[PDB]
Amino acid sequence: RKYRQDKLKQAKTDAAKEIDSYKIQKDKELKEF
Amino acid sequence: KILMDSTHFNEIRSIIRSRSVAWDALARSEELSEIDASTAKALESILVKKVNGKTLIPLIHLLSTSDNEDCKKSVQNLIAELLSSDKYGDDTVKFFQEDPKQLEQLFDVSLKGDFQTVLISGFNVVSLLVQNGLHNVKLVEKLLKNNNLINILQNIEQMDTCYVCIRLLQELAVIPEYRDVIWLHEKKFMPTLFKILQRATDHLGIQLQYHSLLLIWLLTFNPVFANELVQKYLSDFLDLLKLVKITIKEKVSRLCISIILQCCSTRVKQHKKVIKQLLLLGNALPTVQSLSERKYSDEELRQDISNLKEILENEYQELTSFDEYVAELDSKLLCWSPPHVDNGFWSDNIDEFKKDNYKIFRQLIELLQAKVRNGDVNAKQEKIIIQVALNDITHVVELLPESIDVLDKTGGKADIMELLNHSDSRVKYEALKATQAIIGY
Amino acid sequence: EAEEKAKEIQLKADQEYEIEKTNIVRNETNNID
Repeated sequence: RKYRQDKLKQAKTDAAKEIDSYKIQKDKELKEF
Repeated sequence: KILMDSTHFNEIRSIIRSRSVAWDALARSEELSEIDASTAKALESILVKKVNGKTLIPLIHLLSTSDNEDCKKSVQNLIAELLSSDKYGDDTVKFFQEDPKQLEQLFDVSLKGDFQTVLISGFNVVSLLVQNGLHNVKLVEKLLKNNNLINILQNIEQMDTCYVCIRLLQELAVIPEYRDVIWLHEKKFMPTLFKILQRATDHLGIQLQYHSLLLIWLLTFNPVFANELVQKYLSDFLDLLKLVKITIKEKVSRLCISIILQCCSTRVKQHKKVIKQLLLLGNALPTVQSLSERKYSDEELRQDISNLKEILENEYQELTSFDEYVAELDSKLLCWSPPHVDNGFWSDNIDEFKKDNYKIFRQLIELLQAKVRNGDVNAKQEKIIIQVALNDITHVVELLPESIDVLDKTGGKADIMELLNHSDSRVKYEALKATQAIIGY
Repeated sequence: EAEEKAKEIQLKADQEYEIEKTNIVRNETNNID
């Protein structure tokens, strides 16, 4: 349970950072249009 | 099954296996084909005691053809045993995922036929839907909408069926679409959850209560669902706190604490308002303080209790005695609160009571009139509320005498006179004291 | 199988934490737009 609990903190940070980059990529497409 | 390790699931499987019909007997009675009978016998040998594999379709066809209750129960028991078995069950789930017709047939079989057969088929469908590939929100919603599932959930006497249904809902709550389906089912059948919570606050029952609490927490994980359920039952938080205090199980207490925190979590809408309302009505701050003083073996439960106590203290820091009095007046419940017997509180709240054209005085007069109307019952709680209202009226007449005319216009004097003839000695004494404060010595 | 269930329950909490990370994407998306 502890091993998966530690992965929750990593998931809460890795996914959020990756999603933020995806949003920035979407902004680039809007700027190009 | 998905949760076949549970005692209720094992009992349901045993009940389903009790009504067993031989494949050869079904074939003789024209209820199945020779190939279908052979496939059913192979599946029975593999699971009930060789795996049917692709032959599971002939077994399902034979089960559909054999409309007899015993044959349906035997088929459901065989399906449940295959799902429990490691070698079997997974192949059926993969086939259902690859072929939606098989998944649709399994969903239709779920919550159908005999009660034991319906439970076994529902467990098999849940086990099949546990896999990501075979997961289907529509199938789960259709199974939940079935009358058999609703009857099992609402079966107070049949605690095993309710526990199995709650466990299945909690297991299905992992998938966000199935989580929304479970939230809709909870919105539809909140009465069963409320009854389970009340029974827990006041074994098979313990397991059912734990499963219901887990399902409630899973639903409240989504902020929208938690916000919707917050207004569904204002006393739900109080009932959960009472159940947590009564129950000594660490897991149940931790689940209740998590559910309570989710409702007051910042993710849910109106988190501050919900926390303030919970603290004012259900006395969340005192219960949390009592829980913090008590020692809990579980570390996670202790941390959750500490977080809840900190949240309650933060909410109560902004709140004051005036907010508690307003909440008590709105709820029309008064049990001789410390503010009623505090002279300083009455002195510092006299202006507030007379504020807004004596809105608080008018509310107190209306509450007293309602208690007088309810005085025929003369319940102990009703008598205490009437006495508290009479004391508040006497205080609001002694201080800020302008409110006396408003009370007389609103029939407060008539209500006091009627209460003076009440059978209860305490109510009569309170009415006499109010009359003395009005015009007496 | 009791230990595996606890790990699976903790694994579900990791997915919930990932869902919490996905919630932060909405806040980040509004800034890019």
